[PDB]
Amino acid sequence: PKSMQCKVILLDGSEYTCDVEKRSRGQVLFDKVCEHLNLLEKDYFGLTYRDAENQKNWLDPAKEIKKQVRSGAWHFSFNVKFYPPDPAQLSEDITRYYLCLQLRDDIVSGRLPCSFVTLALLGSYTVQSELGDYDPDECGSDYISEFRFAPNHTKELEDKVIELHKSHRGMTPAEAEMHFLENAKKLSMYGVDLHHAKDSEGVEIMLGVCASGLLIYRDRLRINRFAWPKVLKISYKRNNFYIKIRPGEFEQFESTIGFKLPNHRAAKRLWKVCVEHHTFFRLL
Ligand SMILES: CN(C)c1ccc(CNn2cnnc2)cc1
Repeated sequence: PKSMQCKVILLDGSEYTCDVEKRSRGQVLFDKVCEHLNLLEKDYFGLTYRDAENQKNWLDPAKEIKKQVRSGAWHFSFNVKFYPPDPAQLSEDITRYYLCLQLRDDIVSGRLPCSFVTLALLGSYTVQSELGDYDPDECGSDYISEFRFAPNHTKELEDKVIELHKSHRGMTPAEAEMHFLENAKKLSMYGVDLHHAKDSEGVEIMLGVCASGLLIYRDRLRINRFAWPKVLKISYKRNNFYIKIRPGEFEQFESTIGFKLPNHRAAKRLWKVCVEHHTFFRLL
């Protein structure tokens, strides 16, 4: 029984290595990673890989790993797939912990834009969780933390993290992680998966996929949003992605809205994430 070596980047940046049988479905690897992580609330998470065109793709747990990674390395990342809109309702602290690690990388990467004060507050909870109570011994007026907090670090931001960290004395890790999540969940790009597209006129937009629905980001002014209940069918054809919007009250006809994606693979990818997010949110 021939086995392939898998390397998984975990959310703390460490590498987990394991072997699966070469005809294994994605679920087999995912189960091994989740057992390694002592993660029970596995439904929110998934594995990604980097494809032939080097995009991020979700590893389909129901399909053979080899028919997905195809010519590529058996190298994966462990990620949040479905961002819980209310993380306080998760059953385990360890689930909230992994969601915090993902969100830290969402922030440092610039996928999750954040004001100065929110960056500092999120940072202060992370430090409280990781090091415990503020210690002046490990921080002079020139202190710079080992923690990555933001896409661009400043001395100002480091100072503000420390000032807020002082206020959290006696906060336990689970408590600080819950406060981190209570702030993060409110950010306008929380759990929003952004896809580059063009509208039916060739104008560059972004489509955002999230719990509440599909978002369009035309230009600063005019952000369209389609709550999942308003979406009856999602489809793709060639480089095009279509959503069938439910008929408004007293309207005779459903309405179809069309987008141009960079290529066929990008249209299929957007279709699949939309279908998955509609099902997820429908079972909330
Ligand atoms: C019906 N719900 C609760 C549901 C949703 C997604 C999955 C797949 N989970 N997974 C495995 N590998 N990546 C993601 C399982 C169940």
